[PDB]
This record gives sequence, structure tokens and C-alpha cells, in this order.
Amino acid sequence: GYTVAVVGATGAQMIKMLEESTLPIDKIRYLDQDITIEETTETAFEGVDIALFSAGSSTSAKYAPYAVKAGVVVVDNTSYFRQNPDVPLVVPEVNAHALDAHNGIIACPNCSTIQMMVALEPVRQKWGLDRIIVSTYQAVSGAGMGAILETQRELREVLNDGVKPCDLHAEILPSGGDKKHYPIAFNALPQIDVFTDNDYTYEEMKMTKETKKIMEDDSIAVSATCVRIPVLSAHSESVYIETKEVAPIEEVKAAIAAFPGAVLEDDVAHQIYPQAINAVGSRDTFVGRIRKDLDAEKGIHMWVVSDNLLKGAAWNSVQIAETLHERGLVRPTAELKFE
Amino acid sequence: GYTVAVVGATGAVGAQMIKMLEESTLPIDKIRYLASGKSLKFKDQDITIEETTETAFEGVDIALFSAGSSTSAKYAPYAVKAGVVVVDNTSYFRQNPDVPLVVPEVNAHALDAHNGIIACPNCSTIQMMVALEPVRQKWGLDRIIVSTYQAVSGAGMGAILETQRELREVLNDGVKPCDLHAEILPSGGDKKHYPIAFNALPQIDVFTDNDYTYEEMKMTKETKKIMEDDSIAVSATCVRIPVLSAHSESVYIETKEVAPIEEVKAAIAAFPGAVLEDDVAHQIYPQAINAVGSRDTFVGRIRKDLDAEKGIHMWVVSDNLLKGAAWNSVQIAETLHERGLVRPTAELKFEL
Repeated sequence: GYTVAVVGATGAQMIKMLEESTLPIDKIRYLDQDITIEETTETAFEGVDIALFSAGSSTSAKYAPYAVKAGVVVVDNTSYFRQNPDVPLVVPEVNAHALDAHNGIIACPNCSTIQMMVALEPVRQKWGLDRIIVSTYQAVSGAGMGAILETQRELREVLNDGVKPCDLHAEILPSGGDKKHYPIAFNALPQIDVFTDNDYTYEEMKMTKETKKIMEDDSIAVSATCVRIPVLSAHSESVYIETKEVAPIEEVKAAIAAFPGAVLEDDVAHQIYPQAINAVGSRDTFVGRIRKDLDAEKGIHMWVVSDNLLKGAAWNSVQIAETLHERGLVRPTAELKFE
Repeated sequence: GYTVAVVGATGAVGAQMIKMLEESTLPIDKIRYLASGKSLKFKDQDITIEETTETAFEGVDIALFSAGSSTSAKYAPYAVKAGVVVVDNTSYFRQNPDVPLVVPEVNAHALDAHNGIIACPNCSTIQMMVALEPVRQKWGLDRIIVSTYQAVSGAGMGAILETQRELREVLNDGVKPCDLHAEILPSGGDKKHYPIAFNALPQIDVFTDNDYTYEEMKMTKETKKIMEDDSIAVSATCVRIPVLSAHSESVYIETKEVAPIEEVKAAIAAFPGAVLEDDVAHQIYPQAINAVGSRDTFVGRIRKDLDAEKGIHMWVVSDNLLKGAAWNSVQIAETLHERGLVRPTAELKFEL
């Protein structure tokens, strides 16, 4: 069996998914049994078969190249390697084949991107994909624990202490790497991550760039609006697509229902649609509100929801590791392509 | 001056109507409040509430309705027969061809041919029309795709109290969101109810036969009527989120002519009732919590689509109780007066 290391174990969801994995694990190392935390160093990866990184991009950039040198296969959570052409950017249900050519690092994609890809791939493979327009409804746990705690503090201030939302002091949201901070309580902030020079944020541009790489098609037009709302866990997305050929809605529903990792929750006669609160704790991606555009013959709207820490992060990383194992790809890399 | 009546004066809906009227420039000589002996203020005066009836509209020049559909269907026609001009708040008359559906900054000219009832549009639709009309008049509009982020105050006071209760049960008593009991949201008149706290519910109003909801279809049909162009393609997704007041909207358009973003920004900034909040260098964009209490519609995140040459995305926010309802209605009354249109209608076109 494998020696699996979790870098950034202090991270919790990574551990839980690994406890329930079908991966054959002889030894766990953190860098119902107590495990000592070892320091992350350049020589700490000897004998490790698989390393799941769940620290920041700084930890991945420095140490992931040394893991590959030592013979490890790295699954990186961060954004640092996602647009490196020597690194596969993988959602196992969509593009597992891209794992075959790996050079020791497989990047886990952005959370909002992953769930959209699970929903849209079954549609793409039957009727094609020309464009995507998405507006997201993203939970604060995407911005980390500090954001979660801030959201709860703000809500308690409003509800128990009578503070008006606009008078709340904030220190993290919308972004811990930007100059100004605004309340999320009873609000919708149309900013995730910081702005780029084309007036889309990095989150929005990640949905564009990562979609193109995952589906291996630069011709798919993608434009996104990414919005933070007062939800702790689970991202929701209003997704619009135009297919290459007309996809009957009955057949779209059937295709999504059969697709691994996706659950059709779509029965409007009984008010059944995906909901954030229902998706928490589950590995699945829930899809519904599926219907034709009222004017464009090839347009389709839908509503997509998933736990942003599971399929959106920790589960996708562990599932990649399971797929690596299934495909015979857990082994040392010959040529080192990272400094 | 005018005799003005507020029909449904005791609502939380009626309260906002009263507030806007109190701040109006409309020359009011007499105010009357109609509902189901009690007292409510108008400015410095105590006004005695009277019962809404078929005969309660005599001598009234303008009636602002602020109740429900049943009250408008039943009593608005009798107001017209009594010589009143009615501004109706509900959806009941919006799609009637004899009834102007008006956002004063957009289609005030449609008021001129009124037959005694002008309908206030749906809140989510109004703010979209304020943001998009300055763009349409310079570059045209071919299509719209909208995804909304709607506050619970649009479903009424009960929906607000339910949202606050659910949130307190989670944060104060440690109840899990999926263990919450809901009675109203997403829709009081539908069979099943779900928690809104820490949730996003993609249902506003009930489902129609085409699997869009009524809220979504209202955005489609009302847009077509207001802009007087059935060729504008409009599709919507309407979602409720844990916000008490102010709707936000992610809006995508395609214009008929390429509209330079700097010019689109300037056009919206110059348009009455719209405020440009767009400076991403200093993280300036519209926010629900900032819009509460203002009559303005705020527009930002304006940017070209990454691929479609005539595509534009933006972010539109306004207080759903003010421009989305009570202020649009009072503004219609002010505009009727402005244009010399407060008059009895000779021919009754609505069934009693």
C-alpha cells in the first residue's frame, strides 16, 4: 500500500475524505489514531507515494518540485500550477485521460469551476458546447475560516445588537488580499478575489481559463460574474449555455442523471431543485431548474450546487488520487520539469 | 390640490407608500386611508382609516393601491367609475392592453393614453429597466439574460420575520440549517416551504407550465411591454437569498450596435434615477446594504463580454420597497400630474 502525506494538515476535509477513501493506505503522514506533525522540508518527502497539498500557493511552489524529485505524485489544491502546460488540471469525471501524461503534479481546479464542469460535460459530449455565461452565488468558506467567522459575527451583531448592515465593521471579505473590506451580512458582494486589468476578477477569469483547459477547447466562450452571498457552505450557480446542436431537455436531464458525480434534482411540480443547505456534506454535484431559453433555440439554463469544500476542493483532490491509483499512474516521474 | 387615497394603508407595504407620499411634491389637499376607525399619521396629522368599499372613492382624484391582487381586481374598477386615476401596485392589471405599465424614466409617454389605471411593474423588472434604457436609446437592445439575487422583504413582513427567526435559531441556539422549520419561503401560496437561512432558493412565486416561475416570466413580459418591443429576447432566473432589503441583478445584454464601455458608463450616469457606482480600482460597485433607503438604481461591474462583440455584463441594485414598489408608484402619480393627466375617464373599460 501507499504512504500518503497531507501538506497543510492543520486540510480537515482532506483528512475526512482520506479516511473514507478506497485508496490502499499503509501510512499517513501530516506535514482514530494520533499522528505527529512533521515539518515540511526539502528532504521530508522520501518514501511518500502521494502528497495532497492543502496549504497556500507559497508552500506548493517551493516544496512540490522537491516532492517530485523524491518520487512523489503531487495533487495540488492551489492555483499556482493550474496554467502550467506540464501540469494536468483535472476533474476525474471529465478529463481523467489528461492524468496519463503527468510530470508529478496534478492541479485541482477552482471550486466554482469543478461543479460547473461536472454538470456541463454530459451535455457537451452529446450536443457540444459553444458558450457559457454563469452568475455564481458563492459561500464564504471559499474565502477560508476567517471569512466564515466574520460572517457569523456580523450576522449576530445585526440580529442581537441591532446594528444596521451598512454600519458593520469588516476586515476580510470580499478579499483578504485587497485594500477595502465590506460586510457580507444581508448583502451580495459582486467581488471574489481581486480585479485584473480587464475589469473581471481573478475568480471570474479562472472560470474562463480553467474551463478551456479542462475541456481542452479554447473555442468555448466563457464569461462569469462571481458573487459572494451570506451562505457558509456550498456554491450555487445560475448557468447558461448554448450547445452546438439542439439538445432536447428530456435528454439533457437523462444525460445529467446518468453522469457520474452528478445528481438530477429537478422536479418543479414538487418544488425539487438543488439547494446549498441540502448539498452540504455530500460529494455530489446537484443540477436542476433545467429548461430551454425562451428565444435562442440552442440555449439552456440550469442551477448547479455542490459543497465547495468537498467536490469543490478536498474530495476532488482525493478522487484524483484514487483515479491515479486506478489508472496505474502512482509512480516516480523520470524528468524533472519544476525548479 | 388633489384628494389622494392610499388603499391598503395598514400594510408594511402601505407604510412605505405613506412614507414616499409624505416626501412627495404632489399638491395634496386631502388624504384618505382605506383598509379592512384606527389611526395612522400623514405628516403631522392623524388620519382615520376607513373601510375599502365600492362607494369609498367619491371625490378622490388619485388612488395608490398597496394591498393584494384581490383588492385591486375588486375595487380599482369602482374607483375608475367614480372618476379616480388609479396607480396599482399588483400584477393584476400589468398585462391588460388598456393599462399602461410604467417606469417614469423609461416610458412616461405611455401614460398619455391611460384609461384610469396605470400599473406599477414588478420590482426586479423596474430596476433592470432604469439601468438598461439609457443603453437601449443609444445602441439598442437585442437580448437580455438575468440572474437575480432577491431580498425577502419582497415576500412581505412575514418572510422577513421568518428569515430573522431562522438565522437566530442557527446562530443563537445552534440549530442546523436543514433542521429549520419554514412556513412561508420560497412562496406562501405554494405547497412546500424551505429554509432561507444560509441558503439560496431558485424559486420566486410559483412554477408556470414552461418550467420558468411567474417571477421570471414577469421580467420577460413586463420588459417587452415597458420598452414596447416584443422582439427583445429576455430570459431570467430568479433566486431568493438571505438579504432583508434590496435586490441585486447580474445582467447580460447584447446591444444592436457596439456600445463602447466608457460611453455606456457615461450614459447610465447621465440617466435620471440611475447612479453609476463603478470604479473597480477602488472596489466600487453596487451593494444591497448600501442601496437600502435610497430611491436610486445603482449600476456597476460594467464590462464587455469576453467573446460576443456586442455583449455587456453589469450589476444592478435597488431597494425593492422604494424604486421597486412604493417610490415607482408615487413617481407615477407625480408624472401623471406633471403631464396634466389626472382626470376622470369617461369610458369604463374594466369589468365591475
